[PDB]
Amino acid sequence: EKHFKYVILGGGVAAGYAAREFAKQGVKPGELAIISKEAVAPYERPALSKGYLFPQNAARLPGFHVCVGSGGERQLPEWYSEKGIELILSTEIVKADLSTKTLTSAAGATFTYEILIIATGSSVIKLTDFGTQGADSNNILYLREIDDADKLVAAIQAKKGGKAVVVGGGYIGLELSAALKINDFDVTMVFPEPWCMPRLFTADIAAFYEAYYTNKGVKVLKGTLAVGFDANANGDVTAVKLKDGKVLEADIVVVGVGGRPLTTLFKGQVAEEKGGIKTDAFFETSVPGVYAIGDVATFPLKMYNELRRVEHVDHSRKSAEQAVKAIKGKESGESVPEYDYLPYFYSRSFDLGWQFYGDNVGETILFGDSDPTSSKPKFGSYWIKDGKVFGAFLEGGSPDENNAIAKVAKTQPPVASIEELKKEGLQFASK
Ligand SMILES: Cc1cc2nc3c(=O)[nH]c(=O)nc-3n(C[C@H](O)[C@H](O)[C@H](O)COP(=O)(O)OP(=O)(O)OC[C@H]3O[C@@H](n4cnc5c(N)ncnc54)[C@H](O)[C@@H]3O)c2cc1C
Repeated sequence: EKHFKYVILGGGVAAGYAAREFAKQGVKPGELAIISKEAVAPYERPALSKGYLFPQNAARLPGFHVCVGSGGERQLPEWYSEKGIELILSTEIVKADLSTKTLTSAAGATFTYEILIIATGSSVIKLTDFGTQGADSNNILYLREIDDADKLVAAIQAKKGGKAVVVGGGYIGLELSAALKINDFDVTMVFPEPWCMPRLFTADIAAFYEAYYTNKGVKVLKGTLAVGFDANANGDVTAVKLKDGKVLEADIVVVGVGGRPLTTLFKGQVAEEKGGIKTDAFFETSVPGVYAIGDVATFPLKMYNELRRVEHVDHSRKSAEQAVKAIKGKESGESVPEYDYLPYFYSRSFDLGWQFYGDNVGETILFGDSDPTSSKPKFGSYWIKDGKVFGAFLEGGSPDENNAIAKVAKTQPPVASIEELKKEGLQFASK
């Protein structure tokens, strides 16, 4: 049995950023441990569906370790060991007892703590949840962690020049379809929803991506459902069957149908809210000395006066800093300001790149040029509720223009006339 004053459970983005805050706050050797089921030090996860999948000049570790993704310094495994921070890799915790402050691994090793920081992220929803026949076939892959990314890279080489089907229509389904196309695959996207990224995109925003992807050679089958998979004598996938009877040939199948907060170890031990571990404005759970950050946390989103849960890389870096600041502040009888996060998400595929700030609530106003054949497309959208701008999206914006739409989402400016807003468009944020 090993004991540490602070234990971080998980080794992803929030864990790496929490360790950086711990080092900045002064942490003595032997105080902090990080237990991860992955075999590598914390890395910037968004790179896994972007640069990691490039056919040439691909991003590889140690290059994209935290905190380079936000302009910070790189944390190789040596960064942890030189500071006396024990990085405990390839160790999966299968039991957590908050009353006895004990975590147990699959091989039976036990770890105790004084402060626990839950940073377990999300697990992928598999097609087994829907009872999809043949979902267990080989070459049917998911993409969450670097292990999956290495498997995907290897399968891309083995089946290069063949047919790929991506199941899912969110930003992951779009990013993986783009990745398979640039790796010389014949790619089809199947998703039951009427348009891609239906949780954020409107039909107007999605129409641009659908037409852009079609020009790139991708077949976007919206309003389509994969009901089964054919496999050969070897067990490898050979086809994806759809609800309508149509069959698509497939050498590889990549799935991106979402995830769920990885809160299993603590069910019944902590208060929950909307699928996440409920926390206050400092990320502390219903259990004193237990904190929850990143994807797992359902926290007060101060500017919206509601409890919210997000799958954002900015939130994962920021909530980690906030939780450590609160823990270290408490040691000196000090308090820290309440977490004031502005929702921010971004995606990348082909030569495109969009940014989203705020809340996608109310009615939307599309501005700019949404022609997918244009050499430099630049369009966006504003979300208006109660006569104020709540959300802002922009594809093809510059650093100045992205800061302008982030400024608009933060200040929630009044829209006196939507006729004037439709006249100014992006200039409304830029002025
Ligand atoms: C492929 C991909 C692309 C993305 N692209 C974007 C993007 O463009 N923009 C954006 O804003 N966000 C993006 N995201 C989301 C963003 O990366 C996440 O929100 C962020 O990584 C979550 O931080 P986290 O610390 O909460 O979780 P994670 O980064 O997932 O870390 C959780 C860690 O806990 C570990 N763990 C879990 N359970 C256990 C256990 N029992 N024992 C030990 N270790 C355990 C996991 O192995 C992992 O290391 C992307 C995510 C993925 C998967």
